[PDB]
Amino acid sequence: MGLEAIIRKALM
Amino acid sequence: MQLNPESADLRALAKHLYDSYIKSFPLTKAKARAILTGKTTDKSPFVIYDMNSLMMGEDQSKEVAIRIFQGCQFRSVEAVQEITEYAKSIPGFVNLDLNDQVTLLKYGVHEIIYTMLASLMNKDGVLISEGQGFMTREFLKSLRKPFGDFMEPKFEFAVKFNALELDDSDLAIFIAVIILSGDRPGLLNVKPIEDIQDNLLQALELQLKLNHPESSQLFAKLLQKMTDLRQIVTEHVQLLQVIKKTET
Ligand SMILES: *c1cc(F)c(C(=O)NCc2ccc(F)cc2COCCOC)cc1C(=O)Nc1ccc(C(F)(F)F)cc1C
Repeated sequence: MGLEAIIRKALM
Repeated sequence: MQLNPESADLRALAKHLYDSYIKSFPLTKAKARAILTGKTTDKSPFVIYDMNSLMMGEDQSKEVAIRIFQGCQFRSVEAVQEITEYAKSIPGFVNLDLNDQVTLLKYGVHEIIYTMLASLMNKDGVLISEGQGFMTREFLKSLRKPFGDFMEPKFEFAVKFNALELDDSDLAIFIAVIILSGDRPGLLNVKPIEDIQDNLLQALELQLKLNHPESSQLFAKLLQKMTDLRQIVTEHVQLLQVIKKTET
């Protein structure tokens, strides 16, 4: 949740 | 074993993850080992070994145990970012279903954080602030419950792992093998993940054979570690919620 947020942003 | 087209392509893939890895994690295991072992021209880290050395070290929360955990938290966020960045340079990964890319990194970052920490650890403690500081194992242990115990399983794992003497060339492909684990819960297209992992596992075996003449079954024992790391990250995840329930 806090994790998926940051991971999708980094993938961007 | 023969040096042939397939072997030379496993070597190019190893080299491509190595460069990509040196990009994403500035503080490499090599410069981490020169700093721990004193063999560097670089600045000497400041040792936090008691409450007094921590004060000068800092040179908001009132509680030094909380404040350290917060610092640990932020680096983790940055680490999750660096691991994702690395993952983008693993041939095949950006092409996978976006949701699957997310489950992989979701369920993998904690295993990769344990691995990268070992690189920054000796028996005395862990490098902090990009090598600018060093915090002793026994002082981190000296923090009140439940913080005193947070890093100890990291040190336990790091003590036996570092004994394998893996370098950056090995570690890059170790980490790529972890990220493409076809057993992470809720993975929409497994068969494609396992295809990248099979290529990565050949790249790993060739690497370790060429790089470790005295460790005949080191490939087998890196797989045992990737197993070790499943229960470790569970134990970390489950105490990491204890702190969410008991610390405001
Ligand atoms: C230190 C404290 C800490 F609380 C964590 C941690 O794992 N927090 C959870 C977290 C972290 C980052 C993030 F984006 C989301 C979340 C929430 O996730 C839920 C958990 O369930 C799956 C971690 C540490 C720690 O490991 N600190 C750290 C990591 C890596 C390095 C590096 F130097 F090796 F790169 C250094 C440190 C200090």
